[PDB]
Amino acid sequence: SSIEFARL
Amino acid sequence: MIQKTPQIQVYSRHPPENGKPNILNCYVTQFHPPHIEIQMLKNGKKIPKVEMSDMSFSKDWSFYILAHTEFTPTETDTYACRVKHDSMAEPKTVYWDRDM
Amino acid sequence: GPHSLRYFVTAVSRPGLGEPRFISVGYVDNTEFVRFDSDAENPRYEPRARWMEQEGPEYWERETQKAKGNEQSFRVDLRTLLGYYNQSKGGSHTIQVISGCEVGSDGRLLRGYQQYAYDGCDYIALNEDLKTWTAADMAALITKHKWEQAGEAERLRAYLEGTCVEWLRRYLKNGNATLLRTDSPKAHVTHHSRPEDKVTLRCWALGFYPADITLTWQLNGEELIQDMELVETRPAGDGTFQKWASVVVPLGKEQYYTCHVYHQGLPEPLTLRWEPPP
Repeated sequence: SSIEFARL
Repeated sequence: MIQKTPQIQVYSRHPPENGKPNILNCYVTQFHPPHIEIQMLKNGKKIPKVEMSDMSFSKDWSFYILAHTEFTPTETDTYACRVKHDSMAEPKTVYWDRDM
Repeated sequence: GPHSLRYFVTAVSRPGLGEPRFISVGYVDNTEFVRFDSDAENPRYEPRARWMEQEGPEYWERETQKAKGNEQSFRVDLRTLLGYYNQSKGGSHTIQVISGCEVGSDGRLLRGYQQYAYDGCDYIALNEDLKTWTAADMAALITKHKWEQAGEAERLRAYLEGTCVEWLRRYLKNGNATLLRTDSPKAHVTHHSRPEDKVTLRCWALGFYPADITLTWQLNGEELIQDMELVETRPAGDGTFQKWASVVVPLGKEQYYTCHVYHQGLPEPLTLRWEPPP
């Protein structure tokens, strides 16, 4: 399962 | 921005034999940006039915994709793959060489 | 041996053409098993490998919403980067990410990844220690400082050592049989003319899987790695791969050369020579 990405 | 020039290979799925249906491939790799235009040509004229695989990218970030079409080679018919991409001024045409 | 679970994600802005094109691809041992492409009326994660259909409709609903969530974040990120780099809203830009983990044969984490790229150039990446960040330029430093303050590195380390590994184990045991698939190459040598008193011998390896393979030419037992041409390994389009290596030799000396094919599917390396049809 993928991870929820944080914002740049 | 930064751009990578596509590398191109044109070849058949099966050993080419005159008269026997086969599949011609145009493997395009190492390009960036992802937008790219690919056409396959028969004796200089665009081939209508050309399928495209989904696009993917590799560890170095460059994209790759495979275009293919059905075809029945003959001793005299010429095939090529033409690619248009922002990294190049003009479109690049690579001809199919039976021995490669 | 060592296995991996990685997601390759891409967001491409299309000013004046519509919303950004967002794509997320999941791999297990370099084999695509799931894909989400925003270019659909109702985009959702789809299985790309048979053994994945073993998951329940709950898994896909969850993964799909998570991808839709990342699509939004990337949409915002694209705008943010236009600011960081002082770029116009009329051009197309790309954000790419490789996120994942690699484990040993014992099932434990060997190394985790979390690297970004903007327009094909490294932007920011989490170091092997999984605690510090490497920024590629001034823009990336702004991101680095935000993530350092929010403890992003800690959040990823938890995902990498926990969730990522745990799911990889689950996947590996569900597709193990398929992932271990092996297709031996079939090889043969072709003969081609050359200007004057030379000829080309080309050694073909066809229908093999996985793509990893090595082809060599030897002259009386010694490997010839100098003037030997070879093409990058390429897909046949049916799941298997192709490759060839050639050498130019003197006319009449074809029997002094031998081709060698090394592939994990073979019981032992293949040895071939030019065979003039008797």
